Amino acid sequence: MDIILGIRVQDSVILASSKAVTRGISVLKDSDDKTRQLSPHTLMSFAGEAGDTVQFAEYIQANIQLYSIREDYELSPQAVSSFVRQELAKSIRSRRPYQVNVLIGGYDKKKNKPELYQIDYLGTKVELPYGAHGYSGFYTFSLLDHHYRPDMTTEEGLDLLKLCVQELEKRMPMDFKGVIVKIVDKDGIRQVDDF
Amino acid sequence: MDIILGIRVQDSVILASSKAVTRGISVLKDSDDKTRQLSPHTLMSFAGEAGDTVQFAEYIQANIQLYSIREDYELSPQAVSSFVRQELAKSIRSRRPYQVNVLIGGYDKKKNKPELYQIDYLGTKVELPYGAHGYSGFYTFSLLDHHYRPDMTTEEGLDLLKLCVQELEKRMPMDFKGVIVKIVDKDGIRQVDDF
Amino acid sequence: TTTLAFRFQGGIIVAVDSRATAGNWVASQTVKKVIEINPFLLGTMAGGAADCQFWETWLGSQCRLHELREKERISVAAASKILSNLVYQYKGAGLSMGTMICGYTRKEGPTIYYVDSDGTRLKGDIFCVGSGQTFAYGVLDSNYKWDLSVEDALYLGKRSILAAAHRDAYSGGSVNLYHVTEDGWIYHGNHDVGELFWKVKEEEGSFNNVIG
Amino acid sequence: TQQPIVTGTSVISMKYDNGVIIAADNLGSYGSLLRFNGVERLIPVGDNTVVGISGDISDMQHIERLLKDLVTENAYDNPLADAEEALEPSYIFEYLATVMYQRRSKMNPLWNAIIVAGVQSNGDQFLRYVNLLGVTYSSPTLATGFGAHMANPLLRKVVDRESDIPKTTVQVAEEAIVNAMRVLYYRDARSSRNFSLAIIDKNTGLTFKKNLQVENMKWDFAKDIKGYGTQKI
Amino acid sequence: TTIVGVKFNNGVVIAADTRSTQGPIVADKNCAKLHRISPKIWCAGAGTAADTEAVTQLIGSNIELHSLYTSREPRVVSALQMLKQHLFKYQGHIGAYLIVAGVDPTGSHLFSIDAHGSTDVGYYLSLGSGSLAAMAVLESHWKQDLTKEEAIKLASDAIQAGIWNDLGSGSNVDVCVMEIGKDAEYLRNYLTPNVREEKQKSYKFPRGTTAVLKESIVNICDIQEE
Amino acid sequence: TSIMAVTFKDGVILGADSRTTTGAYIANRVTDKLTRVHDKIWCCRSGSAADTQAIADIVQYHLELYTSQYGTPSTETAASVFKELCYENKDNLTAGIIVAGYDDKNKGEVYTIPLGGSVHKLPYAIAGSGSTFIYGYCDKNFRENMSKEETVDFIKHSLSQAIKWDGSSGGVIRMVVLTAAGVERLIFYPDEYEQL
Amino acid sequence: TSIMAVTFKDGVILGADSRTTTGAYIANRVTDKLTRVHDKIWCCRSGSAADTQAIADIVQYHLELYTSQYGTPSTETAASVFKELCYENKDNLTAGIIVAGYDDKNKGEVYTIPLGGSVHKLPYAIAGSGSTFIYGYCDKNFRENMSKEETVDFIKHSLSQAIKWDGSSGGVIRMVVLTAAGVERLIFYPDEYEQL
Amino acid sequence: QFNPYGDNGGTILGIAGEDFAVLAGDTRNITDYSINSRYEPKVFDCGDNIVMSANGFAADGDALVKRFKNSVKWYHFDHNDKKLSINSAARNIQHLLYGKRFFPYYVHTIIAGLDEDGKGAVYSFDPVGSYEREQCRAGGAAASLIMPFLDNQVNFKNQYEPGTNGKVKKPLKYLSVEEVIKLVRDSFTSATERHIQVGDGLEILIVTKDGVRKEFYELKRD
Amino acid sequence: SDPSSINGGIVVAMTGKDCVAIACDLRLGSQSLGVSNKFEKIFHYGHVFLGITGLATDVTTLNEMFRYKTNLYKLKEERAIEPETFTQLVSSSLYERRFGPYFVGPVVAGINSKSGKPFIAGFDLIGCIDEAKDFIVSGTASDQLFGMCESLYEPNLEPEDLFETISQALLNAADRDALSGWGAVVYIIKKDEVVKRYLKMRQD
Amino acid sequence: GYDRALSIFSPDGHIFQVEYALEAVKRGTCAVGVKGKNCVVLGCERRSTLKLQDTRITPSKVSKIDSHVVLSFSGLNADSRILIEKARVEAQSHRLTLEDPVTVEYLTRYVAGVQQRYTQSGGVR
Ligand SMILES: [Mg+2]
Ligand SMILES: [Mg+2]
Ligand SMILES: [Mg+2]
Repeated sequence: MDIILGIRVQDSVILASSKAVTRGISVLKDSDDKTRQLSPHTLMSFAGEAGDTVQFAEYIQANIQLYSIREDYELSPQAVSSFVRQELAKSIRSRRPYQVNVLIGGYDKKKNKPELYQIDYLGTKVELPYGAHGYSGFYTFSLLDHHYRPDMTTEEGLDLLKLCVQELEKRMPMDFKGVIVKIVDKDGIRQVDDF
Repeated sequence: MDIILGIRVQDSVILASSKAVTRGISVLKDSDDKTRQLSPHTLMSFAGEAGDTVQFAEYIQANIQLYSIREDYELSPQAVSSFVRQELAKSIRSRRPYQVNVLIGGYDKKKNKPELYQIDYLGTKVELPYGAHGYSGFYTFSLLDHHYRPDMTTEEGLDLLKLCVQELEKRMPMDFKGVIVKIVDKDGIRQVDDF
Repeated sequence: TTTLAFRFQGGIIVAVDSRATAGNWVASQTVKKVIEINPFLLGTMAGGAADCQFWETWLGSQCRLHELREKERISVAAASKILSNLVYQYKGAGLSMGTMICGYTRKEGPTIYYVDSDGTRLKGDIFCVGSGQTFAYGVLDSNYKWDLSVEDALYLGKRSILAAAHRDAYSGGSVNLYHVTEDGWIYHGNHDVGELFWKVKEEEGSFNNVIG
Repeated sequence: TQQPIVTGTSVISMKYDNGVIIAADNLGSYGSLLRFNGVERLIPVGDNTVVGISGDISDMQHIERLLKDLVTENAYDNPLADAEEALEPSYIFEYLATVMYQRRSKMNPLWNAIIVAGVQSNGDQFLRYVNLLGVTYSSPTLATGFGAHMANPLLRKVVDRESDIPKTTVQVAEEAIVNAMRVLYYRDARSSRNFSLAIIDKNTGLTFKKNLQVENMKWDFAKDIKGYGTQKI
Repeated sequence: TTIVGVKFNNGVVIAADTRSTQGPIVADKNCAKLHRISPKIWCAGAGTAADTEAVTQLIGSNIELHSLYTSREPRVVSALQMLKQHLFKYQGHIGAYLIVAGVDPTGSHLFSIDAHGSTDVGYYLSLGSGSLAAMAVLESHWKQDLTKEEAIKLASDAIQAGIWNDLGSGSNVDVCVMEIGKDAEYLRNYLTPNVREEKQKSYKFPRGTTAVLKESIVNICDIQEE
Repeated sequence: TSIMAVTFKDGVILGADSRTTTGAYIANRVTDKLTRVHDKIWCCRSGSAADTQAIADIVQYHLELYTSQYGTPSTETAASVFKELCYENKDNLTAGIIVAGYDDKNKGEVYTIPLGGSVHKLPYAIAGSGSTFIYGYCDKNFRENMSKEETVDFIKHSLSQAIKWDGSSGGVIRMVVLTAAGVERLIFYPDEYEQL
Repeated sequence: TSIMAVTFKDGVILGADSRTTTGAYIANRVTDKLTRVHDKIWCCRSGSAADTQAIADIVQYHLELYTSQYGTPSTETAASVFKELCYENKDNLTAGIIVAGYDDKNKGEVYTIPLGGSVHKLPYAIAGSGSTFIYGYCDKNFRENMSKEETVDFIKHSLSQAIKWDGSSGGVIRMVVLTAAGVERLIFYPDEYEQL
Repeated sequence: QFNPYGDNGGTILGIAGEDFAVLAGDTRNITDYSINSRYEPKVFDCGDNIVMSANGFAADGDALVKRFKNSVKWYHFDHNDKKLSINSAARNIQHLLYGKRFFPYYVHTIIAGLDEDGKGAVYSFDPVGSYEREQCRAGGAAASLIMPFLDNQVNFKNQYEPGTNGKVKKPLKYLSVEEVIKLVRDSFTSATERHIQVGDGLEILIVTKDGVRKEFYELKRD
Repeated sequence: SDPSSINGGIVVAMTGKDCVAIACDLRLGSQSLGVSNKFEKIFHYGHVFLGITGLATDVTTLNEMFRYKTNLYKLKEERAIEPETFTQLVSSSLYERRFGPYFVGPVVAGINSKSGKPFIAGFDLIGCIDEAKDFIVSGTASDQLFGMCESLYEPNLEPEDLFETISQALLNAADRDALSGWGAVVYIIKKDEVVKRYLKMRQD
Repeated sequence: GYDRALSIFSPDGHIFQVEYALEAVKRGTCAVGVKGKNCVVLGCERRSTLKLQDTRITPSKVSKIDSHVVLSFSGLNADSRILIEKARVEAQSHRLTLEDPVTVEYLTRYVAGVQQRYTQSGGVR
């Protein structure tokens, strides 16, 4: 799929993902949720080749849910991101690789810190204050480089995110039909239903 | 460029053309007028390869303006469309052909009839009640086939045109940044400044 | 090819054309593009004819095995996912499918899943697939409401295929209608496009561009 | 997938009233080089079958070894190996046709065109074709390669349909075959003057003729031909 | 296409089949492949059908003007030289494969021409997709000092071999005989061995079977007086 | 093709097979590859039949016009005209020509013009696809100042072997003898040369 | 390469040049192309040097193991083992091998195995790039039941011509004589064979 | 490079009557511009009152027919000599074809017979196994020449009743076996005239409750 | 990509007793997209009728070209051009573009005004004349047309019977071609009257 | 091509062909131009030797070069059409490249340049 954004503020991680799904000529859907909850305090958004994206995301989800039951314990965002990276790093030298890029937003309950990880289909992992995949960063990073502060509130993070989406809606040729926004904090995962 | 539409109603011809201009990655302009007035009662919209479109349109404009001065007489829409077709039919077997598709909307003052001509870059001319170029017809023709009547008013034509643009804005992947609409009737050419 | 399916108050309408072509040559005007998976589930045929036929009757076999083992009707979600997981295993090998898996159960209500040979599986309210899909979308989008009657919904599906059959060179022949209820699907006949076009033109006042 | 290296050209054949005739020249070409001049491309199996092979010679030698092994295998625990349970032309063909189609299906063909000629137990004439693709067909006359284009037209003037077979004697049939071999020598650049001919008759059995030559050739008219148009001297 | 040429005692004969094809489809069942360059110089053509006619008429036109200029009857070697030089200049792109035959004050002649411009001399020749079938017959039955009757028989037999055995050739046999000191006799449809059998059924429709929307008289006449 | 020209005591003799092929089909089995560009200047043709016929016709025209103005041309002059056409049009031609002639001053001469358009004056020359198989035989058996009968035998035996091994060569062996006495054509049939 | 094997009255003789090339560079000018797979069964190698060395080493292993179980193998048997390797691995090999041997029962025998992997028993055989230039010479000059001295001269003269015309062939002419008397190696240098 | 496929030409035609079914095909076998055989049977009796033809690449065609005949044999062994119904045969052939989905049998298959109510039946297959029951179906080289004619003369398409002018269609009256054979012969005679790969002979297999009967007719040999 | 099947369409012509008929469909498209149902492919210059299938720009261009040429012909000759002469003009005009041809399939139909003899002819894109006694076909459904005409046609049909034969030949051929249809026209041509009939057909 | 020098100097430094062209202007019907404060008027003479003339269709003496510029003349009528056509083409060419209509001075400078060119070009008068 197309645009996926992420921003880590003071006490939460915010992920924004486009709603459009395009089958070449036509837009088949304009309400698609490009994300999966891996654990109560860990969310993963994704974008890449059709089919592979959901197949990969659900496979990861199943594995983390299996771990949670076996140990009666939630893995840290860092631990989840490493597991995901290894799967993609394994995938890139397979017969047919997963063509999937992901953002992992999680709140570490031990350290009481939000964390945002950016991983591409090759298995290239980086921890960032804000990140993106595809052409999304080309339009948004200049705004984020200017306005971002590490002590931002969740409301300030959403406002900076709106400015990013407005710039995308102005200068991008494709109509991505807006974004679904989700927040990850100490209380878990919730969706902002008006954006 | 992208979407150009045309519809011939009772007493006028209406042409609608997109405002966007895209240089690959970015949308450079969102207010571009893809049309030229050939004579007081004849308008031509255009879409095709960058540069060639405007070069061709202005070349045609100059020739029709030259004819008007020499004879002190306005050529009929039919006569103008035939001249344009011959230029494109000549062009297609040149060293480097004009990659330009056009719609010609005119009001014939002799017959007191509106006329709409559709011509592609090969020099393929057809007179139609409504027409389009590119993928525009794929989305709009099913609506026009249903609602169109030969005795429609200009206001009814504009309403049917709004329904076509709404369907384009829903199902097309590209953001064409709305359309500029122009009406051609017995009193000449005017632009609808709110659409 | 033109195939559509949409959700509404009274369940699901499925409508398809009947034409099959090999290049410009019209091979058949009497093709069946609705696969009757079982008395409760329907699938549409677009892309590869064999791929859709073979794997959707296979799907019926898997659904039958499920309800024998679990003593319960299979969900549309589970049925669609068996098919999508199967074609995903073959990804790269050259399968060609674009289908809508349609059903109506107690727990889900009326449900439609678009399933693709590149692995895509999407839940939705309105889907339209084929070379004439854009024409059918136009009629659907401008006339669709949730509170359509069964009679009006059936006509909307019939009219939308007609719109595609007229303009799309590779769509036509005849229209096959289906109505999916909770107690199973109901067939609503075969309608020749040639006869249907003139009937609709006169009664509706549409297609004034065409002389009749 | 391979390419043929050392190759053999046309095999020609036809039915007549009491049996079948088959023929093929003794050349093994290496491209345009006429490299090997003593190659036998007709291979008899028992006293009722002759298999004629064109195309790749290395693959021909392999097929020759398969047929040799087939005779050995048929004799095992078979008291009627030289009587009722002897190898028929139809058995030999079907076996080869199976192999040819299987090999093309593994994308590793035996690069040949084969004609099996023989007489069955009940006296019926057998004549059928198979090639590298596993394609098979039967006809009153059969020919491979250039023979298909030049021999068949001549042989079809003798036996044009099924009803012409009882009306065709062995003398008339052999005459037609020998003439066709001469025509192929005139016109095929990968042919030789030396050839082998085999007759399988329901009364007189298998007659195998080696070291035959093309004779009665017309070349004298060449002396009057000068230049390519205007030249007189 | 099958075309042949055969020399005999006092002249030369050419022949051809009558099938022209568009891939696997038969476009015309009774095509005329024997072309006239001049009254007593005829040629048969294979390959691109437009090219064989175009090149035959151009050279035929220039041959006529040459004949008027020189006050002499045209020669086959002149037709040959003009044809090959034209074809060589176009490097094979004009896909004309011709058998040129005729009689002139010098005698009787028979040549073949390839699309690239190569020519050759012979007593018997064949060209086209059925040339191998035809040449098989010619190599089997040709001899020196053939009579007129024997040459016509041999030529038509060679075309028949092409008709029956080559899918590119079919229908009828056309012949043209050019004898010294005589008018050239063009024998159109000399043999007709492929007449279609009567059909099982008549497919004449009842009048009014077809649905009609509009009728109107078309004005083919000029603008009228009064 | 198999072609050769050989100088000897009384002049020069040209030799050739008669086979013309399109692929494996023999399009003409009685071809005349020995071609006359002047009374006692002939050539042997190999390569594209169209190209070598077009070239030979142009050379014949050039030497006819030369003769009308300056009298009989030399064999060297004929070779030069061939070379000019082959060299300047090397990109568009596939021709391998051997030029052989008899003067009274220079006697028998042979010039070979390969693909590139170079000229090489030689005591004898061989060319065509079949020539590859007789480089050994010809080099061992050629002598200078042979008699007419010896030269005929040398060419007959040589082209016989070329024909035997080269599928592209065959038919009759044509020869043209160039001496002070005049121009003599010879022909040898398969039954004769195959048993050698 | 230029290689050949010739049967004669007392047995068989193998012959070869000594040039190994990588393009136009002579990678080895003193190569030994005559290779021993058994006491009196040798081979001549042409084509890929890697392929023919690998094949010959495998054949030598097969015949050594054959000898330990069943006694001395026939030349026909050695040729069959070569064929099996060349035929079954035709897609991956570029090898042209001539097998020559001496039995007491069968005397001198020669088998040639071209690219495809076919087998051909012959009175004599020639192979390699240089062989093309001596097909004519060898066919005219070979006789059956020659003496040792005549056969040495036939091979010397033949490979001399092959070397003269083929750039890929050159160096010394190696020979191996196989008779009842035993195994004799011969070598002939450029100054000797060039003046022939 | 090795090409595992070829084209043997040929044309086949299946028509389903009220209580009968015919499967016809020409007997000519070809490659490029040459004739391999003037009589090479292409339509086969497979047992259980079923006739079959697999037109296109003859090697694949012969392989498929051979495997189906085998499937009929083993159906009898495994299911107590039960008669294989035409619908069951059709589904079985789909699985044979789709089994080689990624290296297909390069043929267009048609079978004919009677259904379990005794009514005429024809089934049509694409190379990879998609199939339909049909009333009328031509296959192979001259299919495009034959089908439009059948639409007009069997289904009476574009034919209306005189006097009404387009308002009333010509009624779809049932055709006899004699009437169908007339249309088959005229179809192939016309195809022979205009398609180079069609000719030599026409073999028709007729299927009724009484069994399978054969008819042969000459075609033009040029 | 293939210029001769971008726009689609068909033409057929037939002879009868003292009459000729020429007919065509009305579709113009951009591959799968149907663009026009009023694109007539039959034109006439005096009493000579010309049908043209293929690339639509060339169809329009050639009509304008032959109108041009037949108008100059008439002014100089002082008489209308005949079918036999016009056939040669079409052939000449097409061949002059031998190595850059118009992608068309023309069909000529008419009656000679002096002899009264019915005449039809067809051409390939490059000028080769096919002058048949019975019928001529052209376009994207030419295979289908060959099949219909070969079975439906019989010689010496009366004008009103010929109308039914050619109409059924066109209609059923067009319905087996994706790029043909959307209406049809039939011309019945006698020595001094011509009738033009539009046919009712399926619009898919 | 015809290259003859028709316009040449004479011993007294005159180009007679240019001077004889002025004598043709002297023969032509009178034309007058007057500019006011906010307008310009062009007056022209029509010789009444020609009656039975159709004044609807007869070429008018004043010609529009563009919508904002006009041209009148005295002299040879056929010659003036060539200058008028060239001027009209140049007016449209200026609009096409400069995206602004010609000034009156520019249009005059062009027409005057064409006239000059025909006084030192070979083969023309
Ligand atoms: Mg060397
Ligand atoms: Mg034929
Ligand atoms: Mg349609």
